[PDB]
Amino acid sequence: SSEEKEAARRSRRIDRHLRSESQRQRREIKLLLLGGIVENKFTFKELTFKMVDVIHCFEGVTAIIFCVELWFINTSLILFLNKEIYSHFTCATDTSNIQFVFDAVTDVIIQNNLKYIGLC
Amino acid sequence: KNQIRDARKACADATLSQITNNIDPVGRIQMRTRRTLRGHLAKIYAMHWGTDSRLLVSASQDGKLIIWDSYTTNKVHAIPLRSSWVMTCAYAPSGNYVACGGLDNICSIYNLKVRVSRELAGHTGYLSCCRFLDDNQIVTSSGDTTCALWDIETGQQTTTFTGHTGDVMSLSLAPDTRLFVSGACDASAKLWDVREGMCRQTFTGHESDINAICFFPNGNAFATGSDDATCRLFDLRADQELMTYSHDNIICGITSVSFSKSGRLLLAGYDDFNCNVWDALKADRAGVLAGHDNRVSCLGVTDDGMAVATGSWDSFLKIWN
Amino acid sequence: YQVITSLLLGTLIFCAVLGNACVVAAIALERSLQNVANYLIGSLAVTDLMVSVLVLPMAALYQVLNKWTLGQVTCDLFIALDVLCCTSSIWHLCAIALDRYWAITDPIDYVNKRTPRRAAALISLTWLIGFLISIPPMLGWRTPEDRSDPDACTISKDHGYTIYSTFGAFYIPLLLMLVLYGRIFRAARFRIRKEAKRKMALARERKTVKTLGIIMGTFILCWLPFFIVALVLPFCESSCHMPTLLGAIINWLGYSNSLLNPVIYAYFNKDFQNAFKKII
Amino acid sequence: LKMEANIDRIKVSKAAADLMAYCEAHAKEDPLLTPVPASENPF
Ligand SMILES: C/C=C\C/C=C\C/C=C/C/C=C/CCCC(=O)O[C@H](COC(=O)CCCCCCCCCCCCC)COP(=O)(O)O[C@H]1[C@H](O)[C@@H](O)[C@H](OP(=O)(O)O)[C@@H](O)[C@H]1O
Ligand SMILES: CC(C)CCC[C@@H](C)[C@H]1CC[C@H]2[C@@H]3CC=C4C[C@@H](O)CC[C@]4(C)[C@H]3CC[C@]12C
Ligand SMILES: CC(C)CCC[C@@H](C)[C@H]1CC[C@H]2[C@@H]3CC=C4C[C@@H](O)CC[C@]4(C)[C@H]3CC[C@]12C
Ligand SMILES: CC(C)CCC[C@@H](C)[C@H]1CC[C@H]2[C@@H]3CC=C4C[C@@H](O)CC[C@]4(C)[C@H]3CC[C@]12C
Ligand SMILES: CC(C)CCC[C@@H](C)[C@H]1CC[C@H]2[C@@H]3CC=C4C[C@@H](O)CC[C@]4(C)[C@H]3CC[C@]12C
Ligand SMILES: O=C1CC2(CCCC2)CC(=O)N1CCCCN1CCN(c2ncccn2)CC1
Repeated sequence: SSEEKEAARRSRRIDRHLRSESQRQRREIKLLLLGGIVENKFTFKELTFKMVDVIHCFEGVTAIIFCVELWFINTSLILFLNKEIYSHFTCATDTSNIQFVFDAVTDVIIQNNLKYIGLC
Repeated sequence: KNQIRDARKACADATLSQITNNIDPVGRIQMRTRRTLRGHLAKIYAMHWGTDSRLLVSASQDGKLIIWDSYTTNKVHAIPLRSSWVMTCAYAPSGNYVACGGLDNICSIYNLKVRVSRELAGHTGYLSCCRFLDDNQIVTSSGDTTCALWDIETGQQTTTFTGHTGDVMSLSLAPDTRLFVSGACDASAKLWDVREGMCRQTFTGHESDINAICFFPNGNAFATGSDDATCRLFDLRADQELMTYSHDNIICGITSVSFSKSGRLLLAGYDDFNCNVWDALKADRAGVLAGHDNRVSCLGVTDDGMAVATGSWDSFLKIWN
Repeated sequence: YQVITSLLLGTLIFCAVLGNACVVAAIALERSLQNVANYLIGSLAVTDLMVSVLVLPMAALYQVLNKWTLGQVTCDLFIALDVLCCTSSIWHLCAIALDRYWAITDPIDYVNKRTPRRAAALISLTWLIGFLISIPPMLGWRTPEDRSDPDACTISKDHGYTIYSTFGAFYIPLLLMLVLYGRIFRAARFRIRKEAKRKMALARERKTVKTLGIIMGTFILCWLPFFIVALVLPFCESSCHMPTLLGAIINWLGYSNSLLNPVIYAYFNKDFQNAFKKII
Repeated sequence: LKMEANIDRIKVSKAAADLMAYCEAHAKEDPLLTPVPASENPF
């Protein structure tokens, strides 16, 4: 049973690494620019954002950023002009674009918590 | 093409169902979850069995390719994956290699006895399925309507199997490892020989895209699952459809189909969070493997036929025996 | 007529020990019901189970026989147990409200720092505040064998212990819950407010007057009648005779919160109504 | 197209006979079909 104990120790360490990785994945907000695959990550005001630039591989996402040049029922749409929809005429001059994405994602979180309690 | 249309009715004589009217039913098969493999933090899209019928490998969306010892429920190895987008996994006949792949258009081979020993590039679409032909050759099927055999030594497409008009999403290698059959979006499945890139045969019976396929253990037949909420058992030698496995209570697509060791029982996974067992000779539901919280994505039968393992989107593998 | 009271009170103690046990079983036998929120609605169910199995059976013997037929020590443990279980139940209702509060107002806390450990800490504070009102004031101030034997199970009508217990078990918790559910209403009303749109406005600011009315009405219509009496009579000994009938209806109204809690917090939301169906 | 039609095809009767032959001959060694003892079950 010495070999069995060695294998059990191997299992224990892997489980600990996976637990750390899960702790780090729960606090990530996944968004998709839907206007090879590209990935970007950045933190803004203590909130990490994980955007992918490209139908069932993407299912557990928070919002779908979708730019317009002047599982969808359960995902909000941040409509940029270069379930509730949020629209903001783009303004590359300032960093308001990022502030909008933050204010929208923060409201999707608050409204999903006002439905679990059963108050909406 | 005129000859093809005529030959089918000419050789279609007595329905296989008519021939099987004499065979006695299998009764009722009740399978019970023996073990529960847990540790994936996200949806599991694929799982492959080792030829030893003991070790297996699973691929999930948390960039994780985990090797598990099914008997002792122990994580042997946890291999992190560059892409978090992963649709396929495999496990070499030898036991010294696994292979994954996904949205990234690269098939990533890992040497077991863990670091990427080779990356295979060239496909212009998501890898849907891959199967180790031997210790040195691999067959892959991609979302740009092209299948390919790869030499690992150099790292190039040796041949390229083209002709499908839709995204090839399922791939089955024959027991003799001489031929392979591919199922794609065009509701058609094509037989190909690895020797020459010449489509040996084409079968058109389904109504929707084909998501699963698996050879019969004899190697002369195959079964195909589609989004048409039906499965179909074709025959290589007969070059046509013989039986259809569909039930009205089922309207969702099939994600995975597998045969028993003798090929009598046809396990099939569905989107109703259930797995229906069918009589491959009688088109009769021999049982149900209910118990998965999310959709059953991939299903496997051990080489010795001892047990069947089901992976699912609920981040849990279930061994049933 | 001792038979009539026995089967009425008996059914109440059965429905409670069954309803509160079904709730905790569902949390354990389902993985869809395993979040920080339901760990607090399972702990409350467990506390009500303890109330329904330990305190309630021996309160019913005291009512049907009209006398304590057990030892003086038994009376002391059951007065202590009764206080402990009730106080923890009231503070569990106040912890669930404190968590709900920080979902609607602090989204960063909800995402970057909300752990199952939070549930553990909210439950630990509820039980620490229970063992402060029950077990310190008993051990230490105990008269030396100078009491009557029957009808002896009565909480002290001392003036210091009256304020200490009543304020630390109901009046301090009630005020906090009224402030917290008032702020949750304003926040919800704002977000909802900010012809078809006007229709689904009225029908979202009238399922947020119901839920909050149900919760507050259940908690106040049960406990307030009892804590008002428990606060006024100790100070007004002369000329405030309390009838038996009304004085017993109020005690059992207070106890009925243990039965009603699983219905208000558990038997109503969809996630439980679905899990019970899969199991049964 | 022409070479796919050129292949020779056996009548569904002999394919059925071969499919039955393979199924009955290997029936006894299928643990799933014939319920296997707990002494063999390795899980
Ligand atoms: C004059 C004009 C207007 C006024 C007139 C009329 C309108 C109303 C008046 C007063 C109403 C009183 C009570 C209403 C109850 C009622 O309508 O309940 C609804 C229907 O449920 C059932 O039918 C199922 C209920 C099952 C209960 C349990 C049954 C078993 C009990 C014994 C248990 C132990 C033995 C098994 C369900 O709830 P709901 O429609 O009331 O709305 C909400 C509820 O209030 C929220 O609390 C709940 O959140 P939670 O706090 O997590 O639970 C929400 O999810 C949601 O359910
Ligand atoms: C009366 C004693 C002795 C026996 C126990 C009776 C219990 C089980 C009964 C009495 C009154 C009942 C309640 C009366 C009305 C409602 C409102 C309805 O929308 C949901 C069920 C609910 C909330 C009932 C739940 C069960 C209940 C609490
Ligand atoms: C969990 C539910 C079913 C409650 C279980 C305990 C019930 C059945 C018990 C608790 C106290 C008990 C009572 C205690 C004392 C007496 C007096 C004597 O003349 C026997 C009947 C009677 C009146 C008992 C009836 C049954 C009773 C009410
Ligand atoms: C403890 C037992 C004996 C009595 C329980 C009484 C409960 C069920 C009663 C008392 C006060 C009542 C509330 C009083 C007012 C309102 C506002 C109205 O717009 C919706 C119903 C609602 C929210 C009632 C729901 C039922 C309620 C909470
Ligand atoms: C819906 C829920 C909250 C209803 C709860 C009803 C409760 C409060 C009722 C139902 C039966 C009632 C009891 C019935 C009979 C008696 C005997 C009497 O000499 C004193 C009061 C007493 C002991 C009652 C106390 C209150 C009581 C327990
Ligand atoms: O019927 C009995 C019998 C017991 C002995 C066994 C069990 C009960 C003795 C007994 O008192 N009564 C009558 C009930 C009085 C009210 N209950 C409710 C809880 N109360 C409280 N809780 C927290 C803070 C302050 N007070 C006071 C006690």
